[PDB]
Amino acid sequence: QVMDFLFEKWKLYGDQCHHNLSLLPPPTELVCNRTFDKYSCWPDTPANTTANISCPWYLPWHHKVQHRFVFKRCGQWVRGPRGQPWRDASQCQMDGEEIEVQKEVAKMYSSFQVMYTVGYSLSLGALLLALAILGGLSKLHCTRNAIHANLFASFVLKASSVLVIDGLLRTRYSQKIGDDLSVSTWLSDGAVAGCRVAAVFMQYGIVANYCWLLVEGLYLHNLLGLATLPERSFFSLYLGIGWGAPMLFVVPWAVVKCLFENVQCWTSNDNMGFWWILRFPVFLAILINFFIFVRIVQLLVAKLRARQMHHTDYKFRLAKSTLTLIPLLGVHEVVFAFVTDEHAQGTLRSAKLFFDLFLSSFQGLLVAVLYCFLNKEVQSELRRRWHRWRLG
Amino acid sequence: KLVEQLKMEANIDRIKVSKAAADLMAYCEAHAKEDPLLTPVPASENPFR
Amino acid sequence: QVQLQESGGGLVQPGGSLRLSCAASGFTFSNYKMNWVRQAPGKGLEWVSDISQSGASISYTGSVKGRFTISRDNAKNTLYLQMNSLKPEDTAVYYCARCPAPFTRDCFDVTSTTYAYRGQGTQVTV
Amino acid sequence: ELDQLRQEAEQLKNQIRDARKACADATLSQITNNIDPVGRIQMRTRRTLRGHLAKIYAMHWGTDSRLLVSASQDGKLIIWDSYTTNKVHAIPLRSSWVMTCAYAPSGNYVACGGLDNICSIYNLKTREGNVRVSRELAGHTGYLSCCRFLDDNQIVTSSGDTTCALWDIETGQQTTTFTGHTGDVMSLSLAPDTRLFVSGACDASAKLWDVREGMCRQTFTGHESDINAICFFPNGNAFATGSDDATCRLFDLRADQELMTYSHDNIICGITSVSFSKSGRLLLAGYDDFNCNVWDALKADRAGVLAGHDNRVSCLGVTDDGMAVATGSWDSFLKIWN
Amino acid sequence: HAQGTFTSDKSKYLDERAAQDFVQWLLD
Amino acid sequence: DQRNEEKAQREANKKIEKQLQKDKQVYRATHRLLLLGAIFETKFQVDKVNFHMFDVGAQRDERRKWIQCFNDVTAIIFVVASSNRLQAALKLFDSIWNNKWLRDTSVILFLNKQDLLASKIEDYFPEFARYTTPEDATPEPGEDPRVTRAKYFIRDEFLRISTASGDGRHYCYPHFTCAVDTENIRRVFNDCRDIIQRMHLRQYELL
Ligand SMILES: *C(=O)CC[C@H](NC(=O)CCCCCCCCCCCCCCC)C(=O)O
Repeated sequence: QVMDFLFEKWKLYGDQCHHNLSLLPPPTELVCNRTFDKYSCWPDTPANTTANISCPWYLPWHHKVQHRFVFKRCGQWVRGPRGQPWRDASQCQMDGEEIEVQKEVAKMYSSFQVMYTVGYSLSLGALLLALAILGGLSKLHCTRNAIHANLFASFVLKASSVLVIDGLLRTRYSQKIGDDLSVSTWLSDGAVAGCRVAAVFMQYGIVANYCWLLVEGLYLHNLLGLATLPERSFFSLYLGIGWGAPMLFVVPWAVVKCLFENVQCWTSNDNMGFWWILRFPVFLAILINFFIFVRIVQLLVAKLRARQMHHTDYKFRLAKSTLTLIPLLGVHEVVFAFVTDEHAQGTLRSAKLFFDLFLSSFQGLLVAVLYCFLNKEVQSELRRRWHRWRLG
Repeated sequence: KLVEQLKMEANIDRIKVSKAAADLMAYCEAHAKEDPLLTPVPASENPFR
Repeated sequence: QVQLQESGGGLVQPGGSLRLSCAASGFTFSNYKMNWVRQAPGKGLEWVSDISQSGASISYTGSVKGRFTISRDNAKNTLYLQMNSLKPEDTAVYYCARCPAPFTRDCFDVTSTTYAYRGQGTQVTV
Repeated sequence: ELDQLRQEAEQLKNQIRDARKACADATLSQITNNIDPVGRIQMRTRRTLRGHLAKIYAMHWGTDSRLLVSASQDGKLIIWDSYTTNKVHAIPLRSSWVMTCAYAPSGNYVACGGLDNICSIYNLKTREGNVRVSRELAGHTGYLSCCRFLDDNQIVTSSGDTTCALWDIETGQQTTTFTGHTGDVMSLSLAPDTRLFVSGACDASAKLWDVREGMCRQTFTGHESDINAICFFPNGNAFATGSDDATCRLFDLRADQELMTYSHDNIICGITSVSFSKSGRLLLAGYDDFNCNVWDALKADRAGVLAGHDNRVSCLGVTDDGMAVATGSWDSFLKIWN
Repeated sequence: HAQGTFTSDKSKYLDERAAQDFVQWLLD
Repeated sequence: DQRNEEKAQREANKKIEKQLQKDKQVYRATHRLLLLGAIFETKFQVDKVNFHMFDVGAQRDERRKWIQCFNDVTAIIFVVASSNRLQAALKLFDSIWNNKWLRDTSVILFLNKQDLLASKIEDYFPEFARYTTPEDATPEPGEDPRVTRAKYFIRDEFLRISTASGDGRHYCYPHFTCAVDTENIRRVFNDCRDIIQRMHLRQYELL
C-alpha cells in the first residue's frame, strides 16, 4: 500500500546518493569534515547554517515542505551539537492539525474495536453455550434445528476468523522498527501468507453467513408458501447454497485479484470492482430477504384480523414478531446499504460504520439468546432434565 | 333372569390369604437368585454391551 | 365397584318443589365429576346439568336453566338436585351419572347406550 | 318383578363382601416387614431403535428374545432386533389404524388389527422370502383392542362389541363366544400354563374365562375406573393391573380380595402399560408423565424411574427370561433397557 | 460490507503509523 | 467364523430403508381428517394435494377410548345436521375441546346438514329475543333474515365454547355449507392450509 513504495523511494534515494558520491571527487581542502548521513545527503561548501538543503523526497508528504529551506551547521555534520547520534533542531515537520486528527481517529478506532470485541466475545460465549446445550441430546433434532445449528456454526466461524485476523494484525503491527533487517523481513514475503489466509477465511465466513441468512429466508418462504408439508427433507440445495455457493464467489475474487494486483495483505481494497464482486452475494441476500419479510408480515396481518378480533392487542403481537424477526433475517441493514461506501463524507461514513458494527456485532448474541431461551421447546426440554437430576 | 352364572360361580372357596401370601413369597425368593433385574450381572455374559 | 342409589321420586302435585338426591359410594366423590342425565319416555337420553370438582363450572341446558339448582358437599358424599317448576312434559327417569375421568372432563354421558357408571333410575312424574 | 331381583342381587353382593372381609383377617403388609428392600436401581438405554413414522400402541416380545415386532399407525409393521440395531422385515399393513400386534410362540405367525374389524394374520416363513396374507377375519362388530396367540393355531382377540372371541385357522370362525361383560375390553394377558386368561373392561371389572368350559368363574370388582393394561405373574396364581386412577392392585386367583395397593399421591397420571419381571419382584408400570416407574411387589416403594421418553409411554415389553425391558411411546423412538 | 471496510481502514491507518515510525527512526 | 451376519443382514437392512424413504414421502404428503358426527375410507385429490379421508360408522357411538388415536390428523370435520339433538353435539364438542390428547388438533365445523337437501329455537334456549345479529356479510338473497338469527346464535355459542379453551393450541373454523352445494371441499382445503400455516408459525414462535 504505502510501506513498500516508501521503501522503494528510500532505496532510490540511497543509491542515487551513492551515485552522486561516486561522481563527486573527494575534496582536497576543507574547513569542516564531510561524512555520510542516512537521513539526507547534502555535500556542500563549509558554512555555518548558511547552505540551503531541500527536504528529502522519500516521504509520504513531500510537496508540503518542498518550499521550505532547512539550515544545518556543518568538523563532522552533527558534531555541532557535540553528539554523534544527536540531530539538529530544524527538520521537515508535519502539519500541526494532522497529528491531532490522526490521534482522534485512532481513539475512535480503538473505541470501536474494543466495543465490537466485547460484542463478539459475548456472542461467541452465547453461541458456544447454545451449541453445547442443543444438539447433544437427540430429542428435538429436526431439519429446522439442523439449519439453525448450521447458521450458528457459520456465525461462530465468522467470529473466530475475525478474532484470529485481529490478533494476527495486532501482533504483526505491534512491533516497532529498530533495524534495517527487521523492516526488510517485515515487508518481505513469507510472513504475509497468514494474513492472506486469514483475510480469505474471514471473507468466506462472512459470505457463508449471508448465504445462510438467504437459506433461512428461502426456507421460511417455502414453509409459509405451501399448503401441505414437504414430502422429504431437502438438505442438498440448502447446503449447496450455504457452503458451495460462497466458494463459487470468494475463490474467483482471490484468484483474479492476486493475479491482477497483489497486496501485502488482502484486507485492503483499492479497486472497487473486486469489492463489488464480493458485495454481489451480499446485495442479493438482502433484497430477497426483505421481500420475504414483507410477505411474512402481510400474512401475519391477514391472519391476526380474520379469526381473532384485534381489540388493540394485535399491535403488541405485531411489534413482538417484528422484533424477533428482524435480527434473524438481517433486514435492518437495508437502510444503510442504500448508499455505497464510496460516496460518503467522513462524519457520515464514521457514523454509518459505527451503526453497522453495533448492529452486526450483537447479531449472533441476539439470535442465539432469542432462539435458545425464548424458544419454548428448549426451555421445556431443560426442565425435564433438571427434574431428572433432582430426582436422583 | 339374566343373573344365572352367579349361582354356579359361588365356588371360590378361599382357604386363607396368608397361605397364598407365603406361597407368593416363596415363589419370589426361589427365583430371586436367577433374576437379572434384581442384581446387575457382569457385562461379560451380557449380549447388550 | 361403584354404587349409585337415588330415592325421592314418585308422583307429586306440580309446584311441590320436592328434593331428589343420589348417593355415591365406592369411589372418591371430590376426585370425580358428577353429571345429571335424564331419559324421557319414548325419547333418547338427555343431559341435565354438571358440576365441577371445585364447584364453579356449573352449566344448565336450555330447558332447565335457572329453575334447577345443584349442591355439593364432601362430608355426606351425596349429590343434591333441586327440581322446581313442575310441568307435565318434564316427566322422565333420572340417573346419577358419574364421570370416570379424574381431574379431566373427557367423558360421555349423553349417549343412548348403557353406561358403566350410571344408576338404575327412578320414575319421576307429576 | 324387577326391583326384587335387584334387591336380591344387592343382598348377595353384600353377603359376599362381608364374607370376604371376614376371610381377610390379615394383610400382606405385616408379612413382608422383614424383607430387605431391593434399593435404588439404575436404568440405562443400551441402544436406540429408530425408523418408525407414527405412534406405537402395542408390541410383543419374541420367544427367543432376539426379535420384536412393533405396530405403528403409518401402516408399516417393522420387526426389530435386540442384539443388533438393523431391521429384518417390514410388513406393509393394509389397515392404517392398527393398535396391536402379536408374535407366535413358534415365530412363524404374526397378527394385527384395530379400528377395521379385521384381524389380519401374516406368515413369516415362505419360499419366496416376501410376506403374504394368510386369511382375514370379518366376524367382529367392534374395534380390536389386542390380539394374543394361545398356540400356533389358536388366536384370541378382544373387540369393541363388549364380547371376547376364540378364532381357529382351520375352522374359519369363532369356536365359542364369551358373553357377560358390561364394558369394552381394552387388554388381556395369558398365563404361562395357557389355561387361564383375564380380560379387563371399562366397568372396573376383571373376569376369568375358560378356553374349554367357556363360562366365567371369577369376577373382581375391586377397582374404581377403567382398566387399560393387565399382566400375569410368572407363577400364574396371581395378577396385577393398573387403572386410570394412578393405582395398581394385585389380584389373587385363590383369594377373592385385593392384596396390595400401589396408589401414590404425588402422581395423578393414568397407567396404560403393566408388565412383570422374570421373578416378579419388580412391577414395571407405564405412566403419562413421559416416564416409567418400577414398583416393588413386596414393599410398594419406587425403586427406579425409566425417564427419557419424548411422548407418553403407551406400550411396555419385558422378555420371558427377564433379559431386557423394552419401552415404547407415541414418538417414533424405541429404547431397550437392562 | 460492514466489517471489511473498517478492517481495511484500520490496516491503512496501521500502515500509515508504521510509515511515520519509519520516518521517526530515520529522524534519530 | 459367523461372518454371514455382517455380509447379508448389512445390506438386507438397507434394501428396505430406501423403500422406507418412499413410504415417508408419500405418507407425509397425505392429509388425514376425521368425519365425526352425521364407506370406510375415501381417497381424492384436489389441486394436486393428497387427501385421505377417515369416516367411520361401523362401531358403536362410544368415542371415549378410540378417539385418542386421531392425534396426528391435520383437522377434524364436525357435522351438526341440525336442519335435545343439539345438546349432545354441544357436549361432544366440549369433550373434544377439553380433551388433553385432542388439545393440539383443530376442529372444522359445518353448521348445516350433510345430505345436501334443500323450527323451534326459543323453546330450547332461554335467551333468543335478547340477541343481536353480528355485523357480518348479509345473505345474497336477503329474504327472511329471522331464520339466520338462530344459525348466528349457534355459531356465536360454538365460537365462545372454542375460545373458552382455545388459547393458541387449536382453533375453530365455522362454516355454512349447502348454499351452493358444489364448493364443499375448497373450504376444507383452505382451513387445512390455514391450520398448517398457523402450526408452522407456532414452530417459529411468530404467532
Ligand atoms: C487499533 O486501534 C488497536 C485497538 C486496541 N485494542 C486492543 O488491543 C484491545 C483488544 C485486544 C484483542 C482481543 C481480541 C483478540 C484476541 C486475540 C487472541 C485470541 C485469538 C483467537 C480467538 C479465538 C487498543 O490498543 O487501543
